[PDB]
Amino acid sequence: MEIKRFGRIREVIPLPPLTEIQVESYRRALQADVPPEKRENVGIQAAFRETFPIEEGLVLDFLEYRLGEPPFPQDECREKDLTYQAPLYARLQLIHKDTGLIKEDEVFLGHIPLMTEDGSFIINGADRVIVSQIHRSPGVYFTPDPARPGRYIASIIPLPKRGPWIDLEVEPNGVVSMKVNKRKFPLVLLLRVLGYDQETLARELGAYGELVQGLMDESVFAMRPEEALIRLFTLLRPGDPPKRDKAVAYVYGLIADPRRYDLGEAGRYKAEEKLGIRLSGRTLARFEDGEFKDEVFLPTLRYLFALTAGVPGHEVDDIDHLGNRRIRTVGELMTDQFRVGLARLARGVRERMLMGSEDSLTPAKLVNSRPLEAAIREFFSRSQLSQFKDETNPLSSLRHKRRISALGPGGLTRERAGFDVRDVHRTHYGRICPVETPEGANIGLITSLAAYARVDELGFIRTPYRRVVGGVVTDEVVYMTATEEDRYTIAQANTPLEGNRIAAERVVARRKGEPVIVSPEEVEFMDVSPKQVFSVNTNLIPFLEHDDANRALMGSNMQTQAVPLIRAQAPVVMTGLEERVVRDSLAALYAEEDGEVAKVDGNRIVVRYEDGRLVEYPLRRFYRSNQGTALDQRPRVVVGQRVRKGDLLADGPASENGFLALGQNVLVAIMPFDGYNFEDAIVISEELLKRDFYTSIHIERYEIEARDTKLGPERITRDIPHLSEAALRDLDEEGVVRIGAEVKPGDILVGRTSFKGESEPTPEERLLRSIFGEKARDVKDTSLRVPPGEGGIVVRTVRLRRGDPGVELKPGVREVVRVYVAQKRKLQVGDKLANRHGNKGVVAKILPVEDMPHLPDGTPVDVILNPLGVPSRMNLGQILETHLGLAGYFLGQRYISPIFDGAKEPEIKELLAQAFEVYFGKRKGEGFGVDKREVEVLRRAEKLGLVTPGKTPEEQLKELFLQGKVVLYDGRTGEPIEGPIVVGQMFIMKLYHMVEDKMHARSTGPYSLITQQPLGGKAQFGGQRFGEMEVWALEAYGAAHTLQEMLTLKSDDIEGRNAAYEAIIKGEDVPEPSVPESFRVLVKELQALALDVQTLDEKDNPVDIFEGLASK
Amino acid sequence: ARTIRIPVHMVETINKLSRTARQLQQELGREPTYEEIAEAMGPGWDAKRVEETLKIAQEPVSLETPIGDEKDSFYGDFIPDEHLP
Amino acid sequence: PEWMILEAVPVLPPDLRPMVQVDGGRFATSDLNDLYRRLINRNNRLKKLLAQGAPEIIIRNEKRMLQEAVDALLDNGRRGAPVTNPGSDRPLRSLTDILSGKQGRFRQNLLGK
DNA sequence: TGCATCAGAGCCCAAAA
DNA sequence: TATAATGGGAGCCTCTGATGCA
Ligand SMILES: CC(=O)O[C@H]1[C@H](C)[C@H](O)[C@H](C)[C@@H](O)[C@@H]([C@H](C)OC(=O)C(C)(C)CC(=O)O)CC/C=C(/C)C(=O)Nc2cc(O)c3c4c(c(C)c(O)c3c2O)O[C@](C)(O/C=C/[C@H](O[C@H]2C[C@@H]3OCO[C@@H]3[C@@H](C)O2)[C@H]1C)C4=O
Repeated sequence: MEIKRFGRIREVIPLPPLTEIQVESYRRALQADVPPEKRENVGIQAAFRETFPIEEGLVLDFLEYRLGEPPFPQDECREKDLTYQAPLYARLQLIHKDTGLIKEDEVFLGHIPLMTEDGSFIINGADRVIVSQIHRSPGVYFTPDPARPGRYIASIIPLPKRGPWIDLEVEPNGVVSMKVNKRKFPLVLLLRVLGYDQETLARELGAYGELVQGLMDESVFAMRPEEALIRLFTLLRPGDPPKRDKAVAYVYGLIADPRRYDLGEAGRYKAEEKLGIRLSGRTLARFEDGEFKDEVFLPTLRYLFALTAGVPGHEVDDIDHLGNRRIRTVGELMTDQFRVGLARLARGVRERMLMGSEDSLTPAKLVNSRPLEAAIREFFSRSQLSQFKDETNPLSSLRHKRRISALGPGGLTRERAGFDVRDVHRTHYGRICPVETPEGANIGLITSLAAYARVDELGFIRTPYRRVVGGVVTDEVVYMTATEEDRYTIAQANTPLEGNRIAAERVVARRKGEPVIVSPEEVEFMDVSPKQVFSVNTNLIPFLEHDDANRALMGSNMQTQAVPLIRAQAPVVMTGLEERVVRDSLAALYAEEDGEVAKVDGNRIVVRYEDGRLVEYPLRRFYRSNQGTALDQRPRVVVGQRVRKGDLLADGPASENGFLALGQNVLVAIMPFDGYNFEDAIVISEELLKRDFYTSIHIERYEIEARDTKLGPERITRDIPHLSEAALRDLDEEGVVRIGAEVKPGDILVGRTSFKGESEPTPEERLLRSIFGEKARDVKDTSLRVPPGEGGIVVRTVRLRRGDPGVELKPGVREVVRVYVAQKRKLQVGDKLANRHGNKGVVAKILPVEDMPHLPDGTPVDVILNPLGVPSRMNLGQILETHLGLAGYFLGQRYISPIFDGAKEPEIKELLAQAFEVYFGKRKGEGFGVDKREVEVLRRAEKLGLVTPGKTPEEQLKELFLQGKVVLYDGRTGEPIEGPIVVGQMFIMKLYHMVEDKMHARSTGPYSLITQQPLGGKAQFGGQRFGEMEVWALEAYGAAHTLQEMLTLKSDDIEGRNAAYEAIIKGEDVPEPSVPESFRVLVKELQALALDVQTLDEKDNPVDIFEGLASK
Repeated sequence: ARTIRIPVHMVETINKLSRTARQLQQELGREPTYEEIAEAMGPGWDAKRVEETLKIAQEPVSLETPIGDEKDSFYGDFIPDEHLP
Repeated sequence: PEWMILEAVPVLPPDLRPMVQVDGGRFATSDLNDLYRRLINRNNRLKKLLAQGAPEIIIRNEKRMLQEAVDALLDNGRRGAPVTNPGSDRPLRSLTDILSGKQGRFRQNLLGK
């Protein structure tokens, strides 16, 4: 079909590689493909250079590292619950400074996880994403002192964990104080340690009249730099003997040591630029020629005084400005943990270079890599920034990799965050999306990288702009940081152009984010596109300019939750980004070079290239994602087809011919329906199920271990005590359910026996067994069964024993069986649907086709959406989307309407007119005239001012069709709806929240160990939590016995809950409750605290709630 | 050092197994199997015995270990009670 | 008033600080057992140092270590550094922590279930 | 005696994991 | 059961009330 694209904006550059923030960060960090001599000092390399050489006369030096090849490919790691990783080795030379002896060896440091092609990791078999972390850039900032006006605080901030923060203040007493680790002292003392004299300080700061005297302290000047260093050490470190070598070591490590104190590389540049100096390194001072030599402090002190006096050119810094906030990407975070483990490894090395043999030592004997392996293993498994990959659909993972978190180690906590950080800063323009953020507690903490944004080497987000010189728009694009952007006047991307020339007398531009009207002579740059302001998810919302931001937010976020549908289609109204998302996602498969297709299968595609070489592409079929949606690729080409470089070969999941397909295009009527549409609920036609729209495949993994016990081995067997052949029917000889079997709740998946607890033969069971004459078996039935509410078709079984090639399990485990069960899920009542504009609702009613509202020519609608959802939400894009969708339904076409440069109303009306000709002119030739009911509707419509009175019925119907309204017949009555109704094609997705997953109920079940209260959650067969607020509700109702049940018979009252069950199965009423067991726990816990808790009667005599059991 | 106390001599064997396995991993460029450790340990050691030794050496984990979410759930809360009926 | 000083320290019933075998045959245990273990070890060492007539420096270090150990058991983190399990930053959960807070005994299991 | 400073006390629910 | 060895090592919000200060 035709695809008609609107908009006049020509984008000079395409979107960058969308996962480059991940892929490029880690590639730069490992530098695996660089030959060692050519590596720059960055990532792991920089870490090695930092840790080495490791001194005492033994000295160990670092030569170079190398990364091997992965022991197992990616697919294999996922299968075997392995980390996809490479062996890391380091060439080290041991030197004896006394002897000269040199032993050199390459020591094995363990493995490092490798990133896959799409920017994710495989850690213990599961796919994970490392989320970038936003934080305050290192540097020197000046903020106003909130308590005392006209005063300022100078804050020197290094990288997290790479040094202390310093605060410079001018105290009310007049002396300038320095704050380090919460202690204050006169800054003059520290200045004296650097070798400063009254002359130098007088000439430097003298310019500021009254302030320099606060620096002057006679007593401090009396002591020489040596005396001042010992004095300061005694101020900062009470008790510790102030040995001169000891003091230098401490202060050196605190200030001048590049190993213990690291400003960023971004920290260094920001300091150099702010104070107008050049730093020789990343430390606040140096140790040179035996003494301390200042670097930062005097320039920082100079700027602070100049600001307090109000000298022009000294400013406070906006700390939420995106010039002072930078991103720590995968490479930086991992390298940080690498550096920690490396420092720990050095402790072991130095400790081993004393207690060992001074003669026989290799580098292999000296180095223990366990600390290093643990730091990396800790980061990847347990870090907060290492997250279980979101792969519900391909857009999910692309979005996850492009996410920015302000949380995690070294960042904000969630309760400790006020408005300022969560705000949308003016500098977010083009860098962080203003729309895509969580609606809940995390709003503003979790954000998304903008579509055209890229992170530079220093970690600042940059966005592209086109240069405009004289008035001509060049094609040269400049990526700017927020700080540099503030210098220029930047015109909007839609400003009219004839050729490359600006065609308007007054243009809309920004100066430091402030919008201003300006002459073309004043225009320095221009936006690349509208797209650059928003995230990838937001850019997928057509007519976004017509949607209130609060609803666009939900629209963005919910596309992440879209389930891959077996019939999935791309939307009839696209934004033009839907091809790029699939291609960068790597879900879909494309041709490497030009060639001809040799073979096409469900499982594989063979392509013959220009070289003559025959390349085979295997296809991923029905694989289970982290969230249990089916990822499967389908071949879109045929044998003998000539393909070009980059032509589509196979469609990934949730893609249609290479376009992102998150849902279906359905025919919707906007109208109330008998209250089944009420309060965002949705009414749908049974026709959707009939043609398998909104049907999705889901796979669940079940697992069971057979292990060695002290009571004897668990065995996975088909021989299970007391089971009929009916119960075992679908189990094979070995006890595993057969592939292709249908399993329902209660069915056995894997048969397993466990040796009976050592108490086991109860005397009651002994007599019972004796009566029937069946020996009580030694083992009990522990078989894995289908949980309540689950089940499907068995598509896979994996069995792994001990002692079979290639497999070694965790200690004690004989064998592991995994069963993959698939289900085809038809849309049903309670499943959740949404569109891209933030309209979301649960399916409340499925009507038979004869009840569905229908057009005069007999076509029934698919979905009925209530109009009451539009006006309060103010998301009108869905309305425009429906109108253009109506034209396309009859014209047989789809559209690309870009965001903010889109199809406008007049253009949509033209298409609607051409459509009416097809919807109506066809009929007039077929020998049918206007309907009687169409006449009644036209009458009511002319009473509403929709149609012009006096025109023919055909003319009036067309007037309504240009308004997107049609005559609609109620399938129940046959009578029309008394008014014309908005009908068109809408793109609607079936989201990840499905009633099948959430429906849960419990009579009785598992209880917790200490509290004896029911466990939580559906997976444990838990009970619902009746919490503090629920009790209040029962209290306010005065329902004392209902509440008492919740607190006793229905929870941790053991005698009570036991007695209640027996009563109910006997038809008796439930008995009076007893003491809740968790109160007894409370009493004993208070006794453990040496508090005597006594229950008393009205006579103040003790009442024993333990019934004699705890008293002698 | 252990919540479950181990005889001093048995701790010596466990530590020997660690040193041995760590050496083996440093020459082999990967973690050794149970069988490779049994060779390195000399006579008397087969793969089964290396596994049994590792099982005894496992330290318990806290019931108070946090479970995802936020600071909202404990590991012990997900453990059913099999003793009380 | 002298009851505010402890001579005999109570020991909570074992099932309220359980040692249980989980699914894999692995053991999971309450933090209180480690807090008690620290206490017992230091107390026994104190008995031994006393019987062997150690200098006052040794006895004082031991006694102050003993107070801190009781402190960790009853309210950990209240005074001084919170006692943690090795290779974890997680403070061990003491009796005070069990009683109080959103996750404590009163609000979690008593005013709601 | 009237003012400052610091230690310690709190910071939504249910759901999930 | 014996060469001699002798002092550690690290860090990221508001209200209310007691405590220590002119
Ligand atoms: C076990 C696990 O993977 O869960 C992970 C991970 C979020 C998810 O699973 C999954 C990738 C999920 O993102 C998608 C999925 C569809 O989920 C959802 O739809 C819901 C609605 C449920 C999301 C929700 O409501 O939570 C949806 C994403 C959509 C949006 C708008 C989003 O941005 N959400 C989101 C939600 C969060 O809360 C955090 C978060 C955090 C950091 C640094 C983040 O950036 C977070 C984040 O971005 O610090 C905190 C205190 O704790 C962090 C706890 C957990 O991290 C593990 C990481 C390691 O795993 C084992 O040890 C480690 C330990 C640290 O816990 C979280 C981070 C924390 O709250």
